[PDB]
Amino acid sequence: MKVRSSVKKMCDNCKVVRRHGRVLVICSNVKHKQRQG
Amino acid sequence: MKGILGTKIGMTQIWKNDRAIPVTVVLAGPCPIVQRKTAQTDGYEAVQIGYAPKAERKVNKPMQGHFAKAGVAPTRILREFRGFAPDGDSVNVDIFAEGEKIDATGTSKGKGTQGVMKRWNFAGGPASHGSKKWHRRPGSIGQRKTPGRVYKGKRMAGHMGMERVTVQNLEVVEIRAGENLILVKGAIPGANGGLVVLRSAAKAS
Amino acid sequence: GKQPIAVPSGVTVNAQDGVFKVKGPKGELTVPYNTELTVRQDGDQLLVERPSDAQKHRALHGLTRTLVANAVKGVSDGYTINLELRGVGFRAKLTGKALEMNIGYSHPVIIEPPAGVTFAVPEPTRIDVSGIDKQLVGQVAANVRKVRKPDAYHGKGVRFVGEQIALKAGK
Amino acid sequence: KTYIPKNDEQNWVVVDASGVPLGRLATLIASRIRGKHRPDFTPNMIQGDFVVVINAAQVALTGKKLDDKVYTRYTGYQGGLKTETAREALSKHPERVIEHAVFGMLPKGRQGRAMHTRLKVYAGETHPHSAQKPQVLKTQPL
RNA sequence: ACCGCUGAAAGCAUCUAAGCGGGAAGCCAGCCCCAAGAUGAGUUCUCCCACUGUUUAUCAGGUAAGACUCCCGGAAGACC
RNA sequence: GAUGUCGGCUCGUCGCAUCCUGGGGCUGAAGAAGGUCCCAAGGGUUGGGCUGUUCGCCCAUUAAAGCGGCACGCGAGCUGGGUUCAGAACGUCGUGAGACAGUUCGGUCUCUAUCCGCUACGGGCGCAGGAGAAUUGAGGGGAGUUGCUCCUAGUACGAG
RNA sequence: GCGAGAGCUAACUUCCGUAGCCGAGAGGGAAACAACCCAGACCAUCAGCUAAGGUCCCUAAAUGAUCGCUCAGUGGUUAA
Ligand SMILES: [Mg+2]
Ligand SMILES: [Mg+2]
Ligand SMILES: [Mg+2]
Ligand SMILES: [Mg+2]
Ligand SMILES: [Mg+2]
Repeated sequence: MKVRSSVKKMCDNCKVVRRHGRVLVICSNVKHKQRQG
Repeated sequence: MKGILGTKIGMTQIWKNDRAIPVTVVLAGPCPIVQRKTAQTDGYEAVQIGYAPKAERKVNKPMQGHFAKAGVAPTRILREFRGFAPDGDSVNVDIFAEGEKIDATGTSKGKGTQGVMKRWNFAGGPASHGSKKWHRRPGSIGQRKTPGRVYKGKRMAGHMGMERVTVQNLEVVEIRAGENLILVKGAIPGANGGLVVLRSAAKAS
Repeated sequence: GKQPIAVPSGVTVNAQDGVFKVKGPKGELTVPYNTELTVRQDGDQLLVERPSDAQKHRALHGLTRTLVANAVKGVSDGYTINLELRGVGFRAKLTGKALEMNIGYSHPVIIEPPAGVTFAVPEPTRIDVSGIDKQLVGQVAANVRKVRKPDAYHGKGVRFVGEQIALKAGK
Repeated sequence: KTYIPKNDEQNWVVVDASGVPLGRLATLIASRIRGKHRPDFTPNMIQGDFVVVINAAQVALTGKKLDDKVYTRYTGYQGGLKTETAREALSKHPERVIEHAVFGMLPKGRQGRAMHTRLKVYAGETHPHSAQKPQVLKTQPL
């Protein structure tokens, strides 16, 4: 859980799927996890 | 669920093995069944039981009829016990068993008007370093200009005691039916010669 | 895009009203769907037709299609999930229809299946979750995989029969 | 000079909440309760009809039933005496959901308060015939 | 929060846009206490029973069932 | 034509940007111990020595010894140690009377609550006859903390 | 409000210029509300038209008509 108020691409593996009113991420590497709340 | 009416008799010292037990002697006398309450007639399921015998002369016509409709013979006390049915007329035999955890409820000995110290625990004040407010007197009842009010529910002096108190999970130590007696480990609320209500543990552990 | 729906042998589809009830040999399934989205037989096989071609309908199109494609598969082929137990002394038995697992927890884990799903154990380190409804089968085998998820150090716990597990290693 | 009063007329009305969106059903009730077509038409006193409501339980609500629609009853001195139910959470007392929308659209005076006495809400259909021994003329919303 | 199931848009993938399950000392219920001035004043059982009094006295007066007042007290209580 | 002012005490309640407990995600997460972020305000958050102290430093503990609001919460509730009256002394300044960036010893804190609000207790009338009892619970309030030890098991994990 | 200085291109700040209103201005509107919007009350009426604002119900008057957009309760707290 690394809450970065700006969820942008880092590598060619990142996936931006819209959920419960937020900008989330479901990347391959476990460290790469980004959320806005 | 299961329940009985009785009279707190007193407290004594008993031994079970080598351990001394503080016991509360209770007379859970015969309780005639006076009214059965059903969802069909009363809208809920319960039983009206009765406790101390009353001289026929002392009983009024409205109570005479109500007792006569069940062929009981005037009691003096009448209490309801919800979700309780068993037929006949309620005694402690097989109602209670040695070892059962019970919930004895009474009416606390009333202590009239009592200060915030005795009643709420408070702290009062210094006995010496210059008072006026020596021991009991509460502090500050509120804040300043904001809640121009004093909080509702504020802990203050009032009538202490003479209240309903249910003491949970009391152990059943001895039972002498026919002697119509039941020994309970610990202390039951209310004074000797007062009404107690022994019920099966409200939510047993 | 999604359009063809193969309906083999003893199929009894009755897409009448909002109750798109699909009966068959393995058991009779019932599944509700959208009314504004058209569905019936226009040949030998099956097809779901969408009126609006904007955005809201295109999502519901591929949804309704695949859902009856899964209910049809269910009434003839059926469904079976194959789970594998991994780790020292990790073993599963059976207590009726109930799955009794022993997975490094002080008190053994019991799971009771819902009305329509069945548990099976060939070797006691392999669990088979077979049922009629792919959702319910997914939702159940899901709970068994949850009893002990494969840890990121020794892959210990419940995994799918052919599942791949990446490993970290600390010491 | 304008027309005076007649009261010896209490009109009972049956309204069905089924599928009707709350606010929109509320408006109709609140209006028949005060005076829409109005008997003598005067505001000085209570001229409105009596409104019986059925199927209170089946009333409709848009984007939020479980979400946002929150009843906010805030109890005696606020020693955190701030109690709040959701609208889905009014699976407890549905007869209140209509009531609080209707009283909400009614005057708040002495007379206004005497107006809720004319609104009788019930959650069922064929059975609510309780307060239905007098007349019971049925009025559909729109 | 978070973890999943079935799953399109986006022939794949995705816990989500349809729907679904799990998940906190928190929320609602459960425990103890108050509670129908809940003027929306609720329910049940039992009792008494349908007196009498002029267009002068417009509803008062004997009464029932029942209670109160007074006395003697009280592990009730400032008074009540 | 006056809205008493630091600190103590007393009494509370509220926010969460959470100190402890509770649930999670990531970890440079083997385990044990942690770091960090997310959700979370239900309860809980110790006693002393120094100083008027708030603070802070220290002793000894702890699950923890949270941060802030409420007229820097609370003197018609208490204190009066700090500060800001009159006395007196020191250092400094002024020729002086005096003064202070100071320091020091001393120094009157006003029996009766009207309204609202709050705790307790009655009297009245209502609740479509007059009565004696037994009640359902709309609603409301109270409560809500946590250690250590054992078992599982010297097991999983670790070369240990 | 506009044009400037001072100020942090802060203040319901200060100080000039300029226009209006309040001061000394009632009436409608803006929930409430000197100033903003409309509008300047000689008195009477249980007559009529409008302005700013409005037309679900509280609350006067279209739950108007047409083509659209937004499903967040956005509308009904600001930014990189
Ligand atoms: Mg003391
Ligand atoms: Mg759950
Ligand atoms: Mg001051
Ligand atoms: Mg004061
Ligand atoms: Mg900017």
